[PDB]
Amino acid sequence: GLNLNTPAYVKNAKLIAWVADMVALCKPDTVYWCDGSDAEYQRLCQQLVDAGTFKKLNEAKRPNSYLACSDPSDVARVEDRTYICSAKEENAGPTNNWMEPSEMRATLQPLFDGCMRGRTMYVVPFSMGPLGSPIAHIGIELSDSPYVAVNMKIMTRMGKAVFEVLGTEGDFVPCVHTVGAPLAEGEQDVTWPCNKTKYIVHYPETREIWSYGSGYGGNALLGKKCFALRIASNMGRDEGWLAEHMLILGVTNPEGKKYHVAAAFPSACGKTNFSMLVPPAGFDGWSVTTIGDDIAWIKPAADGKLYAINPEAGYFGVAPGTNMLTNPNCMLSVRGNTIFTNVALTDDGDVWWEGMEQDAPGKALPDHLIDWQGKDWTPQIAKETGAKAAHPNSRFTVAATNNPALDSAWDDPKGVAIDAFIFGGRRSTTVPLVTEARSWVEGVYMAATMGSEVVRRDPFAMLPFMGYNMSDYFQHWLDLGKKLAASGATLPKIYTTNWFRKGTDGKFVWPGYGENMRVLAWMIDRIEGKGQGEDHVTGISPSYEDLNWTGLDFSADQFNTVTSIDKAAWLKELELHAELFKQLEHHLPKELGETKAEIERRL
Ligand SMILES: [Mn+2]
Repeated sequence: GLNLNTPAYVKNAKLIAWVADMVALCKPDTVYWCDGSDAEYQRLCQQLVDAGTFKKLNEAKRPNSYLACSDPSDVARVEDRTYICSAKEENAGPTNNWMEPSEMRATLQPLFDGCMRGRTMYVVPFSMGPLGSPIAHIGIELSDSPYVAVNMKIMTRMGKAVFEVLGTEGDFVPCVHTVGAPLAEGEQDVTWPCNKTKYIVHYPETREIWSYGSGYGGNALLGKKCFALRIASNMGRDEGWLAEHMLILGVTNPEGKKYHVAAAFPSACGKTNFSMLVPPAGFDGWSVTTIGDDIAWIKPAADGKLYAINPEAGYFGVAPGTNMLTNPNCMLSVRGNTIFTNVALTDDGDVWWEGMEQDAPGKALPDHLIDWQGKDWTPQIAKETGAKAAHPNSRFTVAATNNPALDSAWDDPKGVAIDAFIFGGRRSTTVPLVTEARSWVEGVYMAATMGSEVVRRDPFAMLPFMGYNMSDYFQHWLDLGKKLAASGATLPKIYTTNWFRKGTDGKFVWPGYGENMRVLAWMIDRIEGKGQGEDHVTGISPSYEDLNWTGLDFSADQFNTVTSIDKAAWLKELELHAELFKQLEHHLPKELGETKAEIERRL
């Protein structure tokens, strides 16, 4: 313990032994255990400023906020370098990259050997989920990136409080991360260390996560995707719960009754926008509050209800496109205490990203910016070269509590009971504005066949994040629905939504954003037994008179444009579904084929 600079409050022999093994391998100059305190956060931020990784933003424009820009090779998750190394290839499935675990371990051994020379190893303890929640789990991330440490502080419950939960023998998800850039004696560092060679590896049987070469987002903040979705989905398959790529919101109606919805979108900002939706005119008595905007851990309880927690403590959101029109709650969240990554820098020390011009007088672009590559940027350079000031995948990192619409139960260890699931997508035709599934199986089918416009399929929005065979995951969901039904409780309703039906002129007809409240309210009306609708091939959809249009000029003709179901359109759709089910043929539940046949027979 002393050889690792181990704090006296760490009483977990298995943890210390593992850290010792990883220290012997990675050979850091020093070891620092993060306590998660505000003072530590401030010290690390100043160190990032001194290193040039952070620029501190103008305190008058964005208090206690920082801007980091990354190496152009290291700007996003690299799915081609992400591996599920289950013992058997079939347990990775056709949606994951696989390698024999022994071969990958022998591949990573020489990369991690001495990877942290000349650097500090940060021991980052964290809880995914409220501390001590029965739905929460602990991870430890070893990282040589102080950027990882400060972002993990915001994104997780991080620090010394974790060891109270862990105790002397509690288990944890072991995570090891290196930027893959050992420093020699006298060698000068760079502002964004990284390696052109990257590996993001998961060993499900042992819950291990190994990440080499990237300092960025989902590759390096190992709680968010690697733990919260890939490892956790395996744990949930074994222990009877779900780890989903879903926002969680609470919605209260004028009577005061509160419902909770979990929703998966294939979009970059769809969940964040929907999860912080501000009710438009005509809904003065409604409230929408955010439990989470990205990850949901959902555990059935004895009462036949599904209880979801958000396992994260902050938002790691895509910045471009965010403004007061599309997402004012998000804009308000990032007014301060935020870490921005790869957005642009203004001449007065503020940040900017494509889309903020919607809030500016005359919708005017700034005259000059420093773009995420450190290059001069002007509207003329953009207009003539297409250069973006902010990277398309640029991010804000901010505490959940900065969101003014944060739900008061966001940190409740019991979670919230899910009344409905929503599965979205982008479809110019075919898919109506909103459809309610007639049965659990038909809802799983909707989730399994989610697509975005050619139409790319993203079942459950989990295509990059499934921890095991996607088909077995389908079966997990079906088996869950059987158990819930057997409790006699009311099942969560399952909806499909599509904000992006196009007209004859090729333009979107549904205004979206806040107006999506009119669709969400129909779901609540349905849950309460007051909502009406007509039945069609794929499910039940509202008629024009079943939605509240107060405060929105939207005609029955426009409504028909975004809700019309065409026999020929869906005949083509099912052909696309068949191709998907061919890729996922292994262990594909028969209920999916039976559901497709029923849609065919009904057509
Ligand atoms: Mn996500």
